[PDB]
Amino acid sequence: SMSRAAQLLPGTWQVTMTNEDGQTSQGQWHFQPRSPYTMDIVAQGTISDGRPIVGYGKATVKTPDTLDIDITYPSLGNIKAQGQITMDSPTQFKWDAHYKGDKDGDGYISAAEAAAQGLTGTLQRQ
Ligand SMILES: CC1=N/C(=C\c2cc(F)c(O)c(F)c2)C(=O)N1C
Ligand SMILES: [Ca+2]
Repeated sequence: SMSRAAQLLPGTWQVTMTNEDGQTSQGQWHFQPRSPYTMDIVAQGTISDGRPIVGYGKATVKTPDTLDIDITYPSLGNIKAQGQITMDSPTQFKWDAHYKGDKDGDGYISAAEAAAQGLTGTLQRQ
């Protein structure tokens, strides 16, 4: 069924990521249900350069195993990440996405900031 993956989400997940620059991150995603198919997300964590992660976004069912994710990170100059989480097990999801925007928060979009940058990761049920 289309909501089988969504039904697992409500609550807190441990999240680890890797970006295209070679950095890693650790933190949490918290899902708040808004319907059988949609969730609100808040995000916290730290990048391997020490920078804090603060974000909020939304999840929407796409297939029985996947959900579309859009997250904005105020702690990272309001960069926008868009991607999909794919169910791997009842307690694990895989993350594949890309982001762009004023990551360094200086108010100007540099070349590194102008195009999409890859983001991969894993979510583990806590
Ligand atoms: C661990 C974690 N990293 C997140 C985002 C994130 C991680 C990164 F390594 C980035 O370069 C970046 F632009 C965003 C997130 O929301 N969580 C929970
Ligand atoms: Ca910038």
